[PDB]
Amino acid sequence: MQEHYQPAAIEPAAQKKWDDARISNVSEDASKPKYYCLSMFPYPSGKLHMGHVRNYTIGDVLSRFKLLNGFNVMQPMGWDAFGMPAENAAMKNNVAPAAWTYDNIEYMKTQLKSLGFAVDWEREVATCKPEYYRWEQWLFTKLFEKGIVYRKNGTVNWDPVDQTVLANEQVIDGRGWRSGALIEKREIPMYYFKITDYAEELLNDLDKLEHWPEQVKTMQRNWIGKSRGMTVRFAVSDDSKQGLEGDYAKFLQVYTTRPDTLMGATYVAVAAEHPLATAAAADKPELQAFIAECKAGSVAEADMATMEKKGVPTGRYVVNPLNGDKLEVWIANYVLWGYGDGAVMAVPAHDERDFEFAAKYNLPKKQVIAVGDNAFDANRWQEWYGDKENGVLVNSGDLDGLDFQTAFDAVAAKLQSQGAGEPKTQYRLRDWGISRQRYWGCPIPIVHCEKCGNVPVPADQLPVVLPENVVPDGMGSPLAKMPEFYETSCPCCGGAAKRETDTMDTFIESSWYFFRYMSPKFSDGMVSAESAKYWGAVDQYIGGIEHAILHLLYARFFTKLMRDEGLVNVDEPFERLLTQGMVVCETYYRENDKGGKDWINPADVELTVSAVLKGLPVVISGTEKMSKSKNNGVDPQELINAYGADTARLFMMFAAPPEQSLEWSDSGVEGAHRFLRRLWRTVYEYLKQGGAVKAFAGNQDGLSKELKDLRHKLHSTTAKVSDDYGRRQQFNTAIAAVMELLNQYDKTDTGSEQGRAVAQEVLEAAVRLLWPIVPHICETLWSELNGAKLWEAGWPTVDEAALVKSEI
Ligand SMILES: [Mg+2]
Ligand SMILES: [Zn+2]
Repeated sequence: MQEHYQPAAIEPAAQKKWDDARISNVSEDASKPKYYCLSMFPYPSGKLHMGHVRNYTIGDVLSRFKLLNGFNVMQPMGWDAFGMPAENAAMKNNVAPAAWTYDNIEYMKTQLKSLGFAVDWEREVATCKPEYYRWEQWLFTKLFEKGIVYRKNGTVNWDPVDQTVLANEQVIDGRGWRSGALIEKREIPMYYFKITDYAEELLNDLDKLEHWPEQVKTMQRNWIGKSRGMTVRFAVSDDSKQGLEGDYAKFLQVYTTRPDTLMGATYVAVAAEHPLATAAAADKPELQAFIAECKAGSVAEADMATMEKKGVPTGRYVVNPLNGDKLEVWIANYVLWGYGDGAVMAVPAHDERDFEFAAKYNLPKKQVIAVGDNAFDANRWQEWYGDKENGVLVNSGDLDGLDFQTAFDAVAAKLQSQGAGEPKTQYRLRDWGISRQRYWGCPIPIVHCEKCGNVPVPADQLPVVLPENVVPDGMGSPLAKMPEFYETSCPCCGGAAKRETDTMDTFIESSWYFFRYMSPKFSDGMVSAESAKYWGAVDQYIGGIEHAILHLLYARFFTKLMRDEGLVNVDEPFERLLTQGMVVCETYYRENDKGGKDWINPADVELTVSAVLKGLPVVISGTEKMSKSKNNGVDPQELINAYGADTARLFMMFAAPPEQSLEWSDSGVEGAHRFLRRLWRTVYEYLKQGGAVKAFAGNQDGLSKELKDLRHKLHSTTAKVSDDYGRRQQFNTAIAAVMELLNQYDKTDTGSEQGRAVAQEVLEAAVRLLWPIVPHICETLWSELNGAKLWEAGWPTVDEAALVKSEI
């Protein structure tokens, strides 16, 4: 054993030992309890970033911990390979997206290997290989013939200068983000998952996920947005019927979740596209401009609530079916066509959005709910105005004194008796649009035939292979310009036909990859029956916050679809969720000769407090998430090159709890490294003073007080570490506990025969308690202390007798 810790001299050997023993290559072995620990697989962008290293170290700790506790652990790794960055890199570097992607996979796989993650690499998948995406094409065709996938016209944002479609997040003030050209609203046929057929199941089955964070479930519930409400029809006044036809000339239909407040409605609001808006706008240019602006907006969903609410009166009136009030119709930008009837009633006194709308336009506010003796102020919103539980009806004639549910049913009865309304359930959930006008994604397995229509590709002819000899040029998406790809024959009649050229939303690949890991070479289905039955559901899922709502929702949807096809037996894919925190770092800049700032990467400055560009000073600025926005990313490879993998893993687990933001710290990295030196020196000094002995075990009566206190600390530490790994998932406090154990060890005389046995017991436990965090140095130190295989000695046991104190 060398005297000094040299991670370059031990980390390759340790990795080769694990690979040779194949501890991470797992099969469907019913002789051992399974554990499926899954970390969100990476986009092969070119090289790991610090977020990757944090995510997969957290996954590795949990995996290695459960391995030491006797579990058959599958910890798989793969590549979420489709998407825009490969296209972007192709347009910049004149290379093919596939070539760029596979070179990135090869480099990043090496980096992951160098960190010593206990990964079953025989289960590696790459979603851009046809051996993978053929199976989501297969699922598509099966759902398409059932109508769960369907074709329908939808509206997209066309950038005529870049010749491509943009999401609302890539549209700024109505113009494309990169071009600055005004976008054009185009209606084109696209494909959709009928996810709304599964809304009730996707909402109710959340109750099964006892170990999910409550706010993640809450966000799933809000996104599905089930409401139980009331359809209410407002007769159109005789003076307001010009230009209307059909049912729109008889009544205005709305949906409301507060029909108990129908006596307090003071006006109604319709979408820009509602026929009442069209008819009223016919001879009013101000309404035509307002309708045109609503149609031209590109507000993303995540920003819909923060959009300023605006309306225009129409001079058209409708009649409240309960009290006969004539109410004016307004056109408003927050009423969306397609959401229910595209029309709502407004009760400003008891709905805060209506309150602020009415207060802006000085529309009337009518109180119809009372909560105790609380004063109602028509000029100031109070939280109790919206209270649905403790309120009682007022100013409602026949309905006064009723609570929410009784007034709900009485209004239901009144309306139904008049033919003017009925109860109704609605969902905010929209169907899932999967068509993308992009090249580097999974082809959609549809052929368009003028005689046969939209025809699914037969299972025998899957995959529809995406050609990889393609370099996108930025003058439109390549597939629509490649007749050698889209020109084909109809699989139903043999006549001339054309393949669909749109590709699939890349969320599809990540909605089932965790099943594919169970049998990644299986050629007869998405996943083999034996492997799905054994592995079941993911026991632990570790990932980030970005896109989590949709990804979780989509993966739960796909599970229910795959279960209904007889491919899996679980209703839910993920039993536990750990969302890791972002990694943040300081930023640095120098001012421009053009009134702006040039952002400097931390690897290109030296800190004297103050900074200098590698030699004039730079400005040290604020701390924020590492990104290319302000060029403050720290390269994990330089951290590995300078200190080794264990230092990297230890710093990330020590610096903050996994869900907390982790602040980059040079001194913290160095502190992590010095601790590894300490751990190395402690074992080396123990073994230089007499060589290893048998670890103390059994009855400790007759041990000195100081050695009993060390064994108390020892088995108290083991209990704490076990609860931190297995229950709290708080690895930083577990590292500190082992540090406190080593401190007590340092202050304890262990030179006696019983002392050496306790010391051996202390060090044998500590190296095993830390093996999930820093396995290379711990594997190396364990073999100097004990001849058994560490993974067969297993997780350290708590000696409860070491914790019982001597009575008085
Ligand atoms: Mg349960
Ligand atoms: Zn045909």
